Amino acid sequence: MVDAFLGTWKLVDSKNFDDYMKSLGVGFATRQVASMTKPTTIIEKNGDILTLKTHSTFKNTEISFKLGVEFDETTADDRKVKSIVTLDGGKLVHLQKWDGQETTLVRELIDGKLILTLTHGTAVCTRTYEKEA
Ligand SMILES: CC(C)Cc1ccc([C@@H](C)C(=O)O)cc1
Repeated sequence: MVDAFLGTWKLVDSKNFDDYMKSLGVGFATRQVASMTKPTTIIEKNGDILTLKTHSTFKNTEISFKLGVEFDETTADDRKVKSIVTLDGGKLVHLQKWDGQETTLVRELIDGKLILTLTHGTAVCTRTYEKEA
């Protein structure tokens, strides 16, 4: 159930993140900073409002949203996007759209770990998170 996403998650593995960021036009200097920290993601809920916080040395971000209701978002890399978060079976799907393109940030729980798959065209990144106690 949706509740299994709630809590505090720490990055423990990454594949293809530099490649995903390059695919979004993030410059090398910014990619180096973004890749050299293990971020923390906090997923919270109050009524039908979900909040996702990312804490890192690169940027702190916070978004709030209702499932299935489009919202304006300014991403960590300063893209102004049109976003929506949905639940597709066990997948919490964050879609970002801008300028005729899109990216998805998909979260799934596998063996108690939070797997974040970031897709932008042929660039696919896997970020693996573990729950903090
Ligand atoms: C283009 C990038 C900078 C957008 C971005 C993707 C993933 C994260 C968090 C979840 C992360 O896993 O580091 C933060 C920002």
